[PDB]
Amino acid sequence: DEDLDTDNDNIPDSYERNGYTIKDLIAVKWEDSFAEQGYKKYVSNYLESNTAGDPYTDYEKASGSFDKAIKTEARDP
Amino acid sequence: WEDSFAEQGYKKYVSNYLESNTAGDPYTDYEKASGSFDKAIKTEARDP
Amino acid sequence: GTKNSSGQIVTEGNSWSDYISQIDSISASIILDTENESYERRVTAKNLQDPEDKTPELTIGEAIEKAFGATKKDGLLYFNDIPIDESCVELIFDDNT
Repeated sequence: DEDLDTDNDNIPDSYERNGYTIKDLIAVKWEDSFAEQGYKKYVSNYLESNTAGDPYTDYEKASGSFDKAIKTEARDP
Repeated sequence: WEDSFAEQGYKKYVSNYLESNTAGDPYTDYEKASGSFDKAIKTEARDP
Repeated sequence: GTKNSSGQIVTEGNSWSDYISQIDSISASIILDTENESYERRVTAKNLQDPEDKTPELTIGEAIEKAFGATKKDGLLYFNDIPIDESCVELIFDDNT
Protein backbone atom coordinates (compact mmCIF):
# COMPACT_ATOMS: atom_id res chain seq x y z
CA ASP A 1 0.00 0.00 0.00
CA GLU A 2 2.96 2.27 -0.77
CA ASP A 3 2.07 3.46 -4.29
CA LEU A 4 3.49 6.98 -3.90
CA ASP A 5 4.82 8.06 -7.27
CA THR A 6 6.84 10.96 -5.95
CA ASP A 7 9.39 9.67 -3.49
CA ASN A 8 8.30 11.76 -0.50
CA ASP A 9 8.69 8.88 1.95
CA ASN A 10 5.14 8.34 3.16
CA ILE A 11 1.87 6.47 2.75
CA PRO A 12 0.24 7.75 -0.46
CA ASP A 13 -3.14 6.76 0.92
CA SER A 14 -2.47 8.85 4.02
CA TYR A 15 -1.45 11.62 1.62
CA GLU A 16 -4.73 11.53 -0.26
CA ARG A 17 -7.21 10.25 2.34
CA ASN A 18 -8.23 11.36 5.88
CA GLY A 19 -4.79 12.12 7.27
CA TYR A 20 -1.88 10.69 9.24
CA THR A 21 0.47 11.52 12.10
CA ILE A 22 4.23 11.69 12.41
CA LYS A 23 4.99 9.85 15.65
CA ASP A 24 8.20 8.18 16.89
CA LEU A 25 9.72 9.44 13.61
CA ILE A 26 7.35 7.23 11.62
CA ALA A 27 4.08 7.67 9.73
CA VAL A 28 1.09 6.18 11.54
CA LYS A 29 -2.57 6.36 10.55
CA TRP A 30 -4.60 9.12 12.17
CA GLU A 31 -6.59 7.68 15.05
CA ASP A 32 -9.44 9.77 16.42
CA SER A 33 -8.13 9.17 19.94
CA PHE A 34 -5.09 11.38 19.29
CA ALA A 35 -6.37 14.89 20.00
CA GLU A 36 -6.37 14.22 23.74
CA GLN A 37 -2.83 12.92 23.35
CA GLY A 38 -1.83 16.32 21.97
CA TYR A 39 -1.02 15.22 18.44
CA LYS A 40 -2.68 16.77 15.40
CA LYS A 41 -3.69 15.72 11.89
CA TYR A 42 -1.90 16.73 8.71
CA VAL A 43 -3.17 16.45 5.12
CA SER A 44 -0.74 16.47 2.21
CA ASN A 45 -0.26 15.68 -1.47
CA TYR A 46 1.18 12.72 -3.34
CA LEU A 47 1.52 13.94 -6.92
CA GLU A 48 4.30 16.32 -5.94
CA SER A 49 6.81 16.57 -3.13
CA ASN A 50 7.11 20.22 -2.06
CA THR A 51 3.41 20.71 -1.46
CA ALA A 52 3.77 24.25 -0.15
CA GLY A 53 6.71 25.40 -2.25
CA ASP A 54 8.92 25.54 0.82
CA PRO A 55 12.58 24.64 0.48
CA TYR A 56 11.79 21.88 2.97
CA THR A 57 9.74 18.92 1.81
CA ASP A 58 6.91 17.08 3.54
CA TYR A 59 8.78 14.56 5.67
CA GLU A 60 11.32 17.24 6.49
CA LYS A 61 8.55 19.58 7.55
CA ALA A 62 6.24 17.38 9.61
CA SER A 63 8.84 15.69 11.80
CA GLY A 64 10.39 18.86 13.14
CA SER A 65 14.06 18.01 12.76
CA PHE A 66 14.85 20.65 10.18
CA ASP A 67 15.27 24.09 11.82
CA LYS A 68 14.53 24.77 15.47
CA ALA A 69 13.89 28.49 15.03
CA ILE A 70 10.81 27.75 12.92
CA LYS A 71 7.61 28.74 14.70
CA THR A 72 5.57 25.66 15.47
CA GLU A 73 2.50 26.65 13.45
CA ALA A 74 4.73 26.34 10.37
CA ARG A 75 5.09 22.62 11.01
CA ASP A 76 1.95 21.48 9.18
CA PRO A 77 2.54 21.20 5.46
CA TRP B 1 62.58 -0.68 24.92
CA GLU B 2 65.59 -2.74 25.92
CA ASP B 3 67.78 -1.41 28.72
CA SER B 4 70.85 -2.05 26.55
CA PHE B 5 69.89 0.77 24.19
CA ALA B 6 71.31 3.87 25.88
CA GLU B 7 74.84 2.88 24.92
CA GLN B 8 73.58 2.37 21.38
CA GLY B 9 72.49 6.01 21.34
CA TYR B 10 68.75 5.42 21.17
CA LYS B 11 66.35 6.88 23.71
CA LYS B 12 63.01 5.97 25.29
CA TYR B 13 59.70 7.61 24.47
CA VAL B 14 56.44 7.41 26.45
CA SER B 15 53.12 8.18 24.77
CA ASN B 16 49.35 7.85 25.01
CA TYR B 17 46.84 5.42 23.52
CA LEU B 18 43.46 7.01 24.22
CA GLU B 19 44.17 9.81 21.76
CA SER B 20 46.41 10.31 18.77
CA ASN B 21 47.88 13.82 18.89
CA THR B 22 49.28 13.50 22.38
CA ALA B 23 50.95 16.90 22.38
CA GLY B 24 48.47 18.81 20.24
CA ASP B 25 51.02 19.11 17.45
CA PRO B 26 49.82 19.01 13.86
CA TYR B 27 52.03 15.94 13.56
CA THR B 28 50.92 12.73 15.26
CA ASP B 29 52.94 10.21 17.26
CA TYR B 30 54.28 7.94 14.54
CA GLU B 31 54.92 10.99 12.40
CA LYS B 32 56.83 12.61 15.23
CA ALA B 33 59.00 9.81 16.58
CA SER B 34 60.36 8.49 13.30
CA GLY B 35 61.77 11.78 12.08
CA SER B 36 60.55 11.72 8.49
CA PHE B 37 58.23 14.69 8.79
CA ASP B 38 60.20 17.98 8.63
CA LYS B 39 63.98 18.16 8.64
CA ALA B 40 64.18 21.70 10.02
CA ILE B 41 62.66 20.55 13.31
CA LYS B 42 65.17 20.70 16.15
CA THR B 43 65.92 17.21 17.38
CA GLU B 44 64.72 17.74 20.95
CA ALA B 45 61.24 18.18 19.45
CA ARG B 46 61.29 14.56 18.30
CA ASP B 47 60.00 12.98 21.52
CA PRO B 48 56.23 13.16 21.75
CA GLY C 1 37.11 24.22 14.78
CA THR C 2 36.46 20.65 13.67
CA LYS C 3 38.78 17.74 12.99
CA ASN C 4 38.37 15.61 9.89
CA SER C 5 39.59 12.07 9.26
CA SER C 6 43.00 13.47 8.26
CA GLY C 7 43.94 14.17 11.89
CA GLN C 8 44.07 17.96 11.73
CA ILE C 9 41.33 20.54 12.04
CA VAL C 10 40.07 23.03 9.48
CA THR C 11 38.61 26.47 10.15
CA GLU C 12 37.17 27.71 6.87
CA GLY C 13 33.55 28.23 5.93
CA ASN C 14 32.44 27.16 9.40
CA SER C 15 30.59 30.21 10.66
CA TRP C 16 29.27 30.58 14.17
CA SER C 17 26.56 32.91 12.86
CA ASP C 18 24.25 30.19 11.57
CA TYR C 19 24.37 28.45 14.90
CA ILE C 20 23.27 31.51 16.86
CA SER C 21 19.54 31.60 16.37
CA GLN C 22 18.80 27.90 16.76
CA ILE C 23 20.28 27.89 20.26
CA ASP C 24 18.34 30.98 21.23
CA SER C 25 15.14 29.26 20.18
CA ILE C 26 15.54 26.32 22.56
CA SER C 27 17.50 27.52 25.56
CA ALA C 28 17.21 29.44 28.79
CA SER C 29 19.81 32.11 29.48
CA ILE C 30 21.37 32.09 32.95
CA ILE C 31 24.04 34.59 33.94
CA LEU C 32 26.20 34.77 37.05
CA ASP C 33 27.99 37.86 38.29
CA THR C 34 30.67 37.60 40.95
CA GLU C 35 32.88 40.36 42.30
CA ASN C 36 35.39 40.26 39.43
CA GLU C 37 34.02 37.94 36.78
CA SER C 38 30.79 37.21 34.97
CA TYR C 39 29.61 34.12 33.16
CA GLU C 40 26.79 33.72 30.64
CA ARG C 41 25.47 30.27 29.78
CA ARG C 42 22.62 28.77 27.79
CA VAL C 43 21.04 25.57 29.09
CA THR C 44 18.62 23.49 27.05
CA ALA C 45 14.94 23.31 27.96
CA LYS C 46 11.87 21.13 27.43
CA ASN C 47 8.75 22.30 25.63
CA LEU C 48 5.53 21.16 27.28
CA GLN C 49 3.28 22.10 24.36
CA ASP C 50 4.01 19.37 21.89
CA PRO C 51 4.14 15.76 23.15
CA GLU C 52 6.30 14.16 20.45
CA ASP C 53 9.58 15.58 21.71
CA LYS C 54 11.60 13.78 24.38
CA THR C 55 14.01 16.16 25.97
CA PRO C 56 15.21 15.35 29.51
CA GLU C 57 14.32 18.20 31.85
CA LEU C 58 15.30 19.46 35.30
CA THR C 59 14.82 22.30 37.77
CA ILE C 60 16.59 25.62 38.25
CA GLY C 61 18.60 24.41 41.23
CA GLU C 62 19.73 21.41 39.23
CA ALA C 63 20.22 23.75 36.28
CA ILE C 64 22.73 25.90 38.16
CA GLU C 65 24.30 22.68 39.38
CA LYS C 66 24.71 21.40 35.83
CA ALA C 67 25.59 24.59 33.94
CA PHE C 68 28.42 25.76 36.13
CA GLY C 69 30.57 23.06 37.57
CA ALA C 70 28.85 23.17 40.93
CA THR C 71 29.64 20.86 43.83
CA LYS C 72 26.76 19.79 46.05
CA LYS C 73 28.25 20.18 49.53
CA ASP C 74 25.95 19.08 52.37
CA GLY C 75 22.80 20.41 50.75
CA LEU C 76 24.43 23.70 49.79
CA LEU C 77 25.89 24.40 46.37
CA TYR C 78 29.48 25.57 46.09
CA PHE C 79 31.37 27.08 43.17
CA ASN C 80 35.13 27.41 43.86
CA ASP C 81 34.37 27.32 47.61
CA ILE C 82 31.88 30.17 47.08
CA PRO C 83 28.43 29.40 48.52
CA ILE C 84 25.42 29.72 46.24
CA ASP C 85 22.11 28.98 47.94
CA GLU C 86 18.53 30.01 47.42
CA SER C 87 19.17 32.49 50.24
CA CYS C 88 22.83 33.54 50.15
CA VAL C 89 22.71 35.22 46.72
CA GLU C 90 20.56 37.85 45.01
CA LEU C 91 18.36 36.79 42.12
CA ILE C 92 17.09 39.08 39.36
CA PHE C 93 14.22 38.28 37.00
CA ASP C 94 12.80 40.23 34.13
CA ASP C 95 9.07 40.76 34.21
CA ASN C 96 7.85 37.97 31.94
CA THR C 97 10.03 35.40 33.69
